[PDB]
Amino acid sequence: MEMRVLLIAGGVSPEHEVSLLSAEGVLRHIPFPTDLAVIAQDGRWLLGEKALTALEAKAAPEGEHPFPPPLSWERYDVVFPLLHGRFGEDGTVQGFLELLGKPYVGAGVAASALCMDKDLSKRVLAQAGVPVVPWVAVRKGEPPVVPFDPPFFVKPANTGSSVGISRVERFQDLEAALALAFRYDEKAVVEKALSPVRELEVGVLGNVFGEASPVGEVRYEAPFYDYETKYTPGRAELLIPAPLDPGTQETVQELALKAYKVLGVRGMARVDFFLAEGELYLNELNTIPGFTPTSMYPRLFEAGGVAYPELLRRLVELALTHHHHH
Amino acid sequence: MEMRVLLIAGGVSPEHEVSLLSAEGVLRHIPFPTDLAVIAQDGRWLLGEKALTALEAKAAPEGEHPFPPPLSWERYDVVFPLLHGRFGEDGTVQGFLELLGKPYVGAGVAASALCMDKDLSKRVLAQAGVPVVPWVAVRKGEPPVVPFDPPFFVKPANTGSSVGISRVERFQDLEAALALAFRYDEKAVVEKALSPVRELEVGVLGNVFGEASPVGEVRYEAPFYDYETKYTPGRAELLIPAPLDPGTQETVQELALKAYKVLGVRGMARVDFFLAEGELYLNELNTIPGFTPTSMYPRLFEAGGVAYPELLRRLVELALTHHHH
Ligand SMILES: Nc1ncnc2c1ncn2[C@@H]1O[C@H](COP(=O)(O)OP(=O)(O)OP(=O)(O)O)[C@@H](O)[C@H]1O
Ligand SMILES: Nc1ncnc2c1ncn2[C@@H]1O[C@H](COP(=O)(O)OP(=O)(O)OP(=O)(O)O)[C@@H](O)[C@H]1O
Ligand SMILES: [Cs+]
Ligand SMILES: [Cs+]
Ligand SMILES: [Cs+]
Ligand SMILES: [Cs+]
Ligand SMILES: [Mg+2]
Ligand SMILES: [Mg+2]
Ligand SMILES: [Mg+2]
Ligand SMILES: [Mg+2]
Repeated sequence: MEMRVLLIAGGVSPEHEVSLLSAEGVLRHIPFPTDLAVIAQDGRWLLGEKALTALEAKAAPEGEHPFPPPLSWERYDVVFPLLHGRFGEDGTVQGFLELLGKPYVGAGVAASALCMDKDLSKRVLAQAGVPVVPWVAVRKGEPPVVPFDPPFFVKPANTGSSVGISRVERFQDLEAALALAFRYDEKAVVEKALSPVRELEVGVLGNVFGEASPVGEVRYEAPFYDYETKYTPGRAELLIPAPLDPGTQETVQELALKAYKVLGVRGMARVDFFLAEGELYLNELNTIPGFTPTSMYPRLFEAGGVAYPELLRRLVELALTHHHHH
Repeated sequence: MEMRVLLIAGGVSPEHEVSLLSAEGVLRHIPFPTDLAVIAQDGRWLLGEKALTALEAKAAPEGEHPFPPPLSWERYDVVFPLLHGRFGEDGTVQGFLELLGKPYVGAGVAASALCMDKDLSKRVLAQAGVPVVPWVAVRKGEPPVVPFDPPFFVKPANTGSSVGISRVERFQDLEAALALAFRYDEKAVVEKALSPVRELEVGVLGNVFGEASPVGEVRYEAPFYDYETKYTPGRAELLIPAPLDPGTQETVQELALKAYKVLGVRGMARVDFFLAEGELYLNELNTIPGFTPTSMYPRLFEAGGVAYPELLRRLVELALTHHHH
């Protein structure tokens, strides 16, 4: 096999360990020769055996090479940026790879930045006619103006793995929840809490003609789908396909493929939905979904007849068929 | 306090020559020690004296160092990216500076990529309640669907300096206008042409919560505010403050700062407006406006009491206020 892929995992985001968990899942199944590069939590890079060493530790606090790393970029045909969250999924790493001229897996700069921002993405989706949960954006220092009644969900505008997210019951608790989210981002969203709710997720694969995976449902007993529930094995109940009627599942896939085109995503995406009182709401769209043992995106496509190595192979091919079209 | 600025100009976008003119304006008024780095049209970088030599030539087709350049970044305290257009104003260069850790003038990755897309910005601004011109997006290869009557304006979605823009009077001319636009971007926008139209411009300075300049109005005798009109001296008149009705100036400034806040722009932006039949429309936000001799952003704030050196001082200063957060 002549194809050579550079996998980049880790990062300075709070999802650093999740990224390393995703690297292990991709390295186990990718059918091409693949080297790993790890971004440590201090921003410095680890290469070669030191990157594989940090992968066994499932955490990399300190690195060796400051950015830009002395990496032989001409060795690799495709770069796989497996960096969840800030400085990896928000367009920053994508912009660096665009200047290197390398083909890379996943969405481009604008689509990565647009989808990581829980406020700007909802504005675009609401403008295209996609149903979303009522919300408002709160900037740091600016007092909150919430035109709907609690319960709320307070999130950092650019977050992942449910980090910094709080379920708020009384308006008294809003200022403390906003202060937690402001630890992770200068901007936060306050969303109306759907109670009760079912959580549905669909994977999308493709550049121009994206195709949807079967609809899956996630169930749990924690207050919400939080960090511990997402990544502790066995804590989350992953139901594929979702025990819904076919009509709702078809509508979920229709909405996912539409949001995929509206937001300009290419490569891949996991689209999360809320089902409450028969009404569908698009929650978010993740351009670099997790590939951890408890993650949903790889399982969603295996049920659809696309095995784990076939999914990763099509991700790498899509990065090349997009690059050739300039 | 020590302050050494690295100025980056040139670039691979069609506005390459315009960027070098902006660098000459910035270097003539910036109050800090400032080195120049030139990105040639081939993507390779020119450093030091070769960057100054290419500045005198007003064009740099070929460069020396492939990306990333062997630049001594540690020598500089703020990076001033002055690259108009794609690969400079659209978040790509900003992402490299973020990973670099050096503070930089202007909008971040998200705000740059959003303002540089004439379709994405209009989607966000229309949802936020900002009035915008009726528009539609066309992808290269897809057949267009323009649900409104001509005249149109056809634009590359990522264009600047009126490059690739056509005024379309007949439907039989749409195909040629799209083929022209698709030379510069894989996505194009088709907008309902306002005729007649007055053009208003207002500058913003600040991080997210901006400070608005006086409103200025551009006059010209060309068919539209095209490339030759934008950069040939004397072809464009700037009337400050714009001859506007009571409260109309305030409304323009309110919309400018509102779009600035929604999109979360940092540093600066020039916000362009259309005035047609008493109605206001938001045209675009340019995060890296021109600093060329005929550009309006320094003149808008000069009329507001912020001189050219003070304007550049606050821009460098705002880059550190965000970085120190
Ligand atoms: N409006 C809401 N109503 C009910 N529950 C919500 C709402 N918003 C968020 N939640 C709960 O909080 C969890 C996290 O929400 P969200 O998907 O925004 O977090 P995230 O970190 O972006 O997720 P991911 O890890 O997929 O990126 C959801 O799985 C859901 O269970
Ligand atoms: N919808 C419209 N109706 C009427 N005139 C228009 C319209 N769109 C563009 N124009 C004319 O074309 C010119 C350029 O439009 P636009 O500002 O979109 O180009 P640009 O390349 O973004 O300009 P800049 O150099 O400010 O970036 C405008 O100044 C205006 O004169
Ligand atoms: Cs996201
Ligand atoms: Cs809203
Ligand atoms: Cs713009
Ligand atoms: Cs539209
Ligand atoms: Mg998410
Ligand atoms: Mg989620
Ligand atoms: Mg512009
Ligand atoms: Mg303009």
